[PDB]
Amino acid sequence: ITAEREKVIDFSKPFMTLGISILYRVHMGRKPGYFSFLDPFSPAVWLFMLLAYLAVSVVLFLAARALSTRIVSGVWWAFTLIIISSYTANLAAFLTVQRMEVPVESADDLADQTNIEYGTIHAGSTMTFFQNSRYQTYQRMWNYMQSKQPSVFVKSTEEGIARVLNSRYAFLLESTMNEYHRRLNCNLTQIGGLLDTKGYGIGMPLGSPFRDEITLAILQLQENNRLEILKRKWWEGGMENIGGIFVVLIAGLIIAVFVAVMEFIYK
Amino acid sequence: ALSTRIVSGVWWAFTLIIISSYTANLAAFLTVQRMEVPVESADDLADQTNIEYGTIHAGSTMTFFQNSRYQTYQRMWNYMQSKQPSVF
Amino acid sequence: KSDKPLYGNDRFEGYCIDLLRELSTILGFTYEIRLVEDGKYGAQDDVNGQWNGMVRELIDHKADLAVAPLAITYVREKVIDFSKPFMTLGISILYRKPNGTNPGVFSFLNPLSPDIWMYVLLAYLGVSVVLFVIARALSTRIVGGIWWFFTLIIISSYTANLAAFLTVERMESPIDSADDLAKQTKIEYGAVEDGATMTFFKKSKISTYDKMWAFMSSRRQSVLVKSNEEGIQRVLTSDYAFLMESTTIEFVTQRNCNLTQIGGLIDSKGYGVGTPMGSPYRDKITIAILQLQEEGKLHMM
Amino acid sequence: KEKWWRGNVQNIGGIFIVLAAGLVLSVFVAVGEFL
Repeated sequence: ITAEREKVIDFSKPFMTLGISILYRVHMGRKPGYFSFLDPFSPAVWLFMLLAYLAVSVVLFLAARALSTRIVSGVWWAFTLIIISSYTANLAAFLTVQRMEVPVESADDLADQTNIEYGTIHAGSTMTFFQNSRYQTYQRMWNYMQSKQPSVFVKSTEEGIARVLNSRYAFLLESTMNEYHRRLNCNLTQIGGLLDTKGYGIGMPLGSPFRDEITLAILQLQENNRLEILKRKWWEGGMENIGGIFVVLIAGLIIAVFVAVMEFIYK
Repeated sequence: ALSTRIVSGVWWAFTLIIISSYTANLAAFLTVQRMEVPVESADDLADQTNIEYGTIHAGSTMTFFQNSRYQTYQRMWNYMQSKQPSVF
Repeated sequence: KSDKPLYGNDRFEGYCIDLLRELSTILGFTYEIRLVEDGKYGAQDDVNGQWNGMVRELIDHKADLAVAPLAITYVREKVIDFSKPFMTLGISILYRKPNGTNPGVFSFLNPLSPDIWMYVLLAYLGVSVVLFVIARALSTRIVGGIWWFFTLIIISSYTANLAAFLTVERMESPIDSADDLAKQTKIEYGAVEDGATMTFFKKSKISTYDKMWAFMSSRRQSVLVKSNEEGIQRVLTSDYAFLMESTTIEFVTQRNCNLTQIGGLIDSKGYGVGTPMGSPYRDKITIAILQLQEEGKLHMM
Repeated sequence: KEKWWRGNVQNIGGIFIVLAAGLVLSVFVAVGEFL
C-alpha cells in the first residue's frame, strides 16, 4: 500500500511491515589448512633457508679441521633471530588481517564495496524505490546499478536467489521475501537493516463501505497475537589451520626411527 | 635431578608465555598506533568524536554550510547546531 | 528549549514538530499547536467508560489533528480514526554492550583452539617417549631439531594470534536473540511493569514469550521495574536486560554507547497521526504521510 | 561532477646475505688459524 496505489482503492492498516533489505551470500570462512605452517613466508625463502641450514652444516664440518667457530655460531644466531622474528611478523599480519576485515557491512558500506555486486529484480518496485531516491547513499547505489552494466538488474526473483547463492552478486529484495528465501535455505545472510518501509496488506475498494470494519478486525488479529502465530506458521521455516605442524612432527619422528635403524645396523 | 627438572620445565613455560604475550601486546600497541588515520576526509571529519567542527559564527561559511543539501554537509550543520556548548 | 522566550509554533521542536510542519506544508493547513490537557498520551478510561487524554480530546473533537507518538491499538481505534503508521514501533531488548575484561585462567591459553594445545601436550609426551626409545648421536640431534621446530612454530603462531586478539577486539559476547534471553537465566529478562510491553509479553501466547512471562512473573517484585528511566538504570548497573519500546531503545542507544540493542522487534505496532472518528481530513493526511515516507523525508526526519 | 565523473622472498632477502658474509669471513679466519 504505497502512494499512487493509495489514491484509487482504500487499503487498510498494514498486515505485515515490509522492508528493502540486502540478501547476500554468507562469507565462506577463509581458505583453510592444513599445511598452513609455512604459509606466512614465500616458498622459495623456506627452500633457501633449508639450504642455509645445510650451509651451516658445511661450515661446521669444514671447521672440523674455538673463536673462529664461535663467530660463525654468532652469525647463525643472528640469522635465526631475524628469520623467526620475521616469521612472527608475517603470521601476525595474516591473522590480524583475516580477523580485521568487517565481513558484514552497513548499507553505505555495501555501496562502497568492490567484490560485492548490488542489484534488484530488474525494473520493478525495488528498482522504483531505489530509482527515485534522494538519499545520496541510495542515489549512488542507483548510479552503480545503472553503471556496472553487465548484470546488475537481474531479472527473476528465483534467479535473484541464483545470483545470490552462486556468485558475489547481492540481491536487494523485499524483506518478506528475504525472510522466506532466507529461512528456507540457511546459506544466505540478511545484510543491512531495513533501507525503507512500506506496509503490505488487505485493500478494499474505492472509498468503499468496508475499509473501516475490515481494518478494525485486521488490527484485532494484529494485537491478539494471532497474526504473529500465523506468520511463524506458514512463513517461518586457530586450530587445524596450524594442524600441519603436527604432521611434520610425526614425519620427523619416522625419519628419526629410520636413523635408529641406521645406527642399530652400524652396531 | 628430576625434581629440579620439573620446576625448570614450568619456569620455562612461564617465561615463554610471558615473552610471547608481551611481544603480542607491544605488537598491538604499535599496530593500532600506525593503524589510525590521523588525517581525514570531509565526511570523516563529520564522523569525528574528538575533533570539533566549527565555523566563524553566523557568516558566509555558516551560510554555505547552512543551506546545504549534501547530507554530509547537512549533518555537519546538524552537529553545528547540536553540540552548541562549544561550536561556532 | 533555548535562551530567549517564545511560545506556540516556536515552543516545540524535534521529531513530531517537523512531521507537523511538513504535513501542514503539503496539506496546506494552519499548524495551531497545543500541548495535551491531561498530559498522558491517554487510553480508554475503562472504569469511567470514556477515553482519557488525547483520545478524550479527539473524542471530544476539540483539536483537529493528533500528531504525536500515539499508538493505533485495537481498542484505541474503536473511538478514533488513525492513519497508516508514521513509524513502526515494537518491543525490543536492551542490554549492556560487551563491557571489557572477560578474563580468566583460560586467557593465558586462549588464542589457540584447545584441542591443539591438548594434542601439543600429547606430542610432548610422545616425543619424550621416542627419546626414551632412542636408548637402544644423529638420532638425538635430529629429534632435537624436529622438536625445536615444532615448538618454534607453536610459539610463533600463538604470538601472532594473541597479537590478533589484542588488535581485533570483536567482542560479540552476550546472548542475542529473544529465545536467547529467554532460555538462559543468568541474564535477568526484566521489563517496565504495567504498560505496553507488560501486556504484549503477558497477554500473548507465543512460546518464547511464554517462558518470558514465566521468568517475569517469578521475580515480579524483584525483576519488574517502575519507570522507563528506571529500566535505563537497571540495564546500566546490573545485568537487567530491559524489554522496552523500539523508539526509546533507539533514542537511548545512540545516546550512551554502553547500552545496546539486542535482536529485532519482538512484536509490532503502529504509531502515527490520527483524528476524530469521521474526520474527512484523515485519508488526506494518510495520502500525505505515505507520500512523505515515499519521499524519504520521514526517514530523513 | 560527482555523478558523471567519479567512477568506481626478496624482502628478508637482505639478512640472508648477512649469513653468507659471515660464512665467507669464517672460511677466511679458519684458513688463517690453519696457516
